[PDB]
Amino acid sequence: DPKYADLPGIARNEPDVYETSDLPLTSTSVEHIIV
Amino acid sequence: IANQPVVIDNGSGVIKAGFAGDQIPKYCFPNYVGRPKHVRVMAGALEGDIFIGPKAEEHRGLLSIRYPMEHGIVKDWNDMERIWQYVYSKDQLQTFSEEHPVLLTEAPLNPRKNRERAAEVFFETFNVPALFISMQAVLSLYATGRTTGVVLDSGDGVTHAVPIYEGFAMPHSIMRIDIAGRDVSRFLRLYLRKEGYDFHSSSEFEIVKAIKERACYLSINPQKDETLETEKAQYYLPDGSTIEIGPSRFRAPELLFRPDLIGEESEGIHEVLVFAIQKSDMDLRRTLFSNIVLSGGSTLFKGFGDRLLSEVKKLAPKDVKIRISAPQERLYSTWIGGSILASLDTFKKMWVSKKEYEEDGARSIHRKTF
Amino acid sequence: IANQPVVIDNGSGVIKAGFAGDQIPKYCFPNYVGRPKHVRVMAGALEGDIFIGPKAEEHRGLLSIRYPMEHGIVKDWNDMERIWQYVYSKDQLQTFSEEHPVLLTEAPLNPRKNRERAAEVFFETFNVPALFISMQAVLSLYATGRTTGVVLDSGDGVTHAVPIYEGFAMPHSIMRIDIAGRDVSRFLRLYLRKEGYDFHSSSEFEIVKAIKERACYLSINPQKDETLETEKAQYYLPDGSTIEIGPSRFRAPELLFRPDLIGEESEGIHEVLVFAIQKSDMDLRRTLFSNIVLSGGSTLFKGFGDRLLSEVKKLAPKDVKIRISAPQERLYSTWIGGSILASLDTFKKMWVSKKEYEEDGARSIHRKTF
Amino acid sequence: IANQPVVIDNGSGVIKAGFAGDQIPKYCFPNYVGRPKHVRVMAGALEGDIFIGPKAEEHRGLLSIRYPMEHGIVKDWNDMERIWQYVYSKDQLQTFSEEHPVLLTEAPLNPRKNRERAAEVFFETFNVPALFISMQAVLSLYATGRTTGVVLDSGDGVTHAVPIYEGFAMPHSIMRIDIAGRDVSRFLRLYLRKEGYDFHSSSEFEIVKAIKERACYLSINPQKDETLETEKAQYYLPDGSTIEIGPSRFRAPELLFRPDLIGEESEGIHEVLVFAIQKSDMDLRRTLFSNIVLSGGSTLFKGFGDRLLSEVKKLAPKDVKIRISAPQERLYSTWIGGSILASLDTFKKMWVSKKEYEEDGARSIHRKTF
Ligand SMILES: Nc1ncnc2c1ncn2[C@@H]1O[C@H](COP(=O)(O)OP(=O)(O)O)[C@@H](O)[C@H]1O
Ligand SMILES: Nc1ncnc2c1ncn2[C@@H]1O[C@H](COP(=O)(O)OP(=O)(O)O)[C@@H](O)[C@H]1O
Ligand SMILES: Nc1ncnc2c1ncn2[C@@H]1O[C@H](COP(=O)(O)OP(=O)(O)O)[C@@H](O)[C@H]1O
Repeated sequence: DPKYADLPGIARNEPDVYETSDLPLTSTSVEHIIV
Repeated sequence: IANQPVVIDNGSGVIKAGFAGDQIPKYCFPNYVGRPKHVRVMAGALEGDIFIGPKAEEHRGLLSIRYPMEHGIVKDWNDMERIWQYVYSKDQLQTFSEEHPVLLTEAPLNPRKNRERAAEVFFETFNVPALFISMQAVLSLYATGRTTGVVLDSGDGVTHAVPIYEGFAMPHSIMRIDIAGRDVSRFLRLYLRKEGYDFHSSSEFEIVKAIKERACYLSINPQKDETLETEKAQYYLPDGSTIEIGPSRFRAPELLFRPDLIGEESEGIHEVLVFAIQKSDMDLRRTLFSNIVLSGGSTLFKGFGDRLLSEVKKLAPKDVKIRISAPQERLYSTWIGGSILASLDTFKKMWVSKKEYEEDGARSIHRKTF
Repeated sequence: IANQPVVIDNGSGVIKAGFAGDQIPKYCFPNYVGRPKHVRVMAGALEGDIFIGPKAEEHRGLLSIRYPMEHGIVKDWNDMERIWQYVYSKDQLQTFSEEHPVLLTEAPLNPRKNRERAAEVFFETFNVPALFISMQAVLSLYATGRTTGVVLDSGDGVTHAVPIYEGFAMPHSIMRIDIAGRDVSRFLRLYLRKEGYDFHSSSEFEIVKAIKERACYLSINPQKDETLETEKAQYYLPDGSTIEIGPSRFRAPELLFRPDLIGEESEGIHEVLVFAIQKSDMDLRRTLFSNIVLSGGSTLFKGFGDRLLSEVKKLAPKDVKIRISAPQERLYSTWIGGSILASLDTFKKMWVSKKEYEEDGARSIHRKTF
Repeated sequence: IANQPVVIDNGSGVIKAGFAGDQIPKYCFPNYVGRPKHVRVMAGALEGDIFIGPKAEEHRGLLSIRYPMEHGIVKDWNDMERIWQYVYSKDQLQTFSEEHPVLLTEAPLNPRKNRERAAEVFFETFNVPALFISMQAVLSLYATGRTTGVVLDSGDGVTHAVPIYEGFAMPHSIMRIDIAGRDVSRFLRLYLRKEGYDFHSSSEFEIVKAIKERACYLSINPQKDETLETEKAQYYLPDGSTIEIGPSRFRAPELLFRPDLIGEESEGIHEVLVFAIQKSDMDLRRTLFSNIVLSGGSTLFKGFGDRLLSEVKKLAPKDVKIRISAPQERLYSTWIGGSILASLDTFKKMWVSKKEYEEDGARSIHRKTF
């Protein structure tokens, strides 16, 4: 990456991706009766 | 040629579509219409402004989705064709209208202008040669195997308790008061308004319907469970936040049996069905008292049918055989029932052929749909 | 025109310049507007009397250096004209406005008047046939390849997160803010007076800016690191004059998150980003949590984005996975993304035909710059 | 105990005060909640350093103004606490809640915790003998003398039509909408930054709202007048700064009927009024066509009612006589109708004793409001 080395607005020691962490019923026949 | 027919279940909240012979309509998504909200300037976005399925579910709050079938009243005809086209697309059908027969569905009391309008679609825009359209209650009867049953569907805004006898729904006894959970969820949004939350966007309201289908049930005791203090179960927001539930999960569906909460001169599904019972043969009622045919997507609650049983107990007299016949694959039960009906061979007559439609159109349908 | 399209790197503090297809902006330089502070009575001195380039980037105190972009909003116009004449200088271009397609970039919600001035320039003084004026965060999306993302710019007096999603026009959701390190460095001149350093020149301010860009950072612990005492490392002037750095290196940039140190009520733009989050939707919020871009020169500080990570961790709820993306070439990301867009065939429709556009007034591309 | 009844206008936009029988609200002031922006060192500043009243009404840019009434719904009860302490100020009333019958008002559909919390204050800190939190459109019914009628209200971030008939339980037909001039003036600040007018403070917002109330009309034709050539009325600030306007003065109130300008999905309160008409019945609809009331202080505009009447005509049915009665002092009229009701002694049933509130509270609220 020469283009990423040439200009001065290209800092180093950059873990660019700054992030956070990551720590991790249908029924049938419900009948009745009345008799 | 009469190829594999396509059973298309036009459920109020969720439309279903799939070839007959199958047991699952492989091509399903709810009954909606999704247009965007913003204007994509940069590329990397989809085009068409009518995004359905994974696009819709993907770009929920990005699309200002709407709903065509409003209690069985659909008005997005052109976009409906595009919805069918979306199914006709390589995504779902990959075939043509002319190539495969179509088994479309219906509801009672529908305006023949809209029905024949759909025939104009599948015979002019689309060119289905073998198209037959009918009720969804009979489809549920094919699923249950029962012939003398009172079918009541439960969609999002459609509830028609239709009493059928041997495959002959008595029109004098047919009850169609198509209104369901749509306004119940809207009234739950009113609860949220009385909690400080708005869900004016459809997708914003889709989450409400998701929790509605998820965190709700039927407390059999109406005012007893209503007057008792709820626990207000904190349910997770989709972003990662969390909000209470309250009585709403059972208080809002009380409106189904008590339509006066929304201020509507109705009587509650159970009483309407009893009215349907009254308009029949007394001896057949005892069968129908035990021929409780449940159907629709909104029949998925705890104590749902049991609270309904309590309603029947408050309605039906003693020594009355009551028997709930709940299905499990409710909306697809009708879809598979259509897969059964479309598999029939005598079935070739009453479907309006393309030439039959060319003959009269309107009256050819009128006489073939009746 | 069938030539290389010019990509104006209209940076707030550092306004670079370049073309399309290239990966390096041709010339990089700030908003310095110098004119000598003396009179060359002796013949044999240097000409110009207006200095852009090494003439000013080599001699500073001799020249009355100026800066008209009042938080990006330029007030000089004649000087800008001369700057653009210098854009066509011998070392710089030796080309014509007519000879090249030119692409301009802008911050959102800028006054139309500025674009009118630009039209006057590139349509009366200059005569660019293919001249388009655009945004700046879209460019960063081109460079990153992303379409969905929270683009935080970092100018000298302009910083604001741009929450984008596939180029969708979300001006209400997207937030613009014009404040950055300019007055932070000036506030450090206040520190200088509170530490005995008599400096009042913009050149002196540039030396302080060399410290700003060099010996400054963001301590993730605000008062835990502020209430302590550093050894005040020593900085050396152009002469090499020893001057202690002090806690200021991290104390002064806290104003970016604590705007009330200057007294101006604001939030610390990460909270404005949270406001944009509020304007967005729950799961789409999660996408933008995972999609955050950091461009602009002022992003370059130790623990910068990490401190902001901690900020949002103190702001965003639980189980909220957020992801940032800070390309090494922050300012160049906009420049290279402009090279990307300028290298497009669709981009030909973005601008309007030069002469007719002049006859079209300015409202046409004002409506087409979205 | 029947002393003079306190008339508490719960003005979200502008709060008003006094007792019954007073034909003019004695104390009238907005939602402003201040305390100094700066920090006084030498004595000379006033005492309390959280100022609301004349001190705030004379020191705008000095006090950090805030607002708890998010859409007329106070979140910082502490603000109201101090407000109510100020209610008995030496300038104001110097009396006790214990010493007076008190009456409260309320825009419907607010979350129960709001009026419950308020009543907690007035029956715990303050100790009212008998009170009630009435509605707000009944005040207007007294001001008009009518019983049947659509009452539009206007706070600061709340505006909605209230269809009434003799005080009858029609909450479904009755509507509530929380949107008004707050964000309209914030959108005016957006216009300011749109054309370089650097304005961001709350006191600055007060100034903006004063000119908004001053220099903002309503052109009857929306786009026919919006696409004209504006004169850009140079408003000379109270300081003396000349500031143009553009079509923005009438563009911003269009948002109240064009919610898509801010991106909100709504209809226009007149369309919601038409929905209320639909929710009513044909016989009662005609009454509402004849009975329309515009109220609330935010309704004050130039070309206001004529434009809205025309828009209604654009959406009205076939030649139905649209009639809008109007109070000249929409701010006063409300408080005065409340003064009428407070002076109405049939309130004996309508009040809530302190003891009753201690026993039930929420149940007493509902059972006494229904
Ligand atoms: N678990 C559930 N709870 C409540 N309603 C449901 C559930 N599952 C599905 N539904 C309702 O059914 C609708 C889809 O059913 P639909 O196909 O419209 O049935 P029908 O054919 O009876 O109209 C959904 O929009 C939803 O409102
Ligand atoms: N290493 C660095 N550390 C901090 N700030 C820097 C660094 N390099 C450049 N900058 C900043 O970049 C800014 C220049 O503005 P610029 O980024 O060109 O405006 P824009 O963001 O509109 O392009 C100045 O604040 C300058 O301090
Ligand atoms: N000419 C005007 N234009 C717009 N708003 C106005 C005008 N005059 C007064 N106001 C508004 O008066 C409103 C006060 O509303 P008010 O009648 O007190 O309703 P509420 O009692 O619900 O607060 C404030 O929101 C302020 O914006």
